[PDB]
Amino acid sequence: GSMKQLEDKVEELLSKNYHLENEVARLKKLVGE
Amino acid sequence: GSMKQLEDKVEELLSKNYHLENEVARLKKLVGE
Repeated sequence: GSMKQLEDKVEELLSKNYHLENEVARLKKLVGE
Repeated sequence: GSMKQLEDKVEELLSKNYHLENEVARLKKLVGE
């Protein structure tokens, strides 16, 4: 298999930026108080 | 073609989380002063 790895890979980075975007939102409060 | 789209897709989200991680670093200064 090969395309299956891509499908699992894109979902992984989808998860990366998803959780990472949550991090930006956490600093938002650290800036806002 | 199909796998070519995946290759361009993963690089896109790679770019997404890359630039997004740069955003977290910008708020770091907004928290640090």
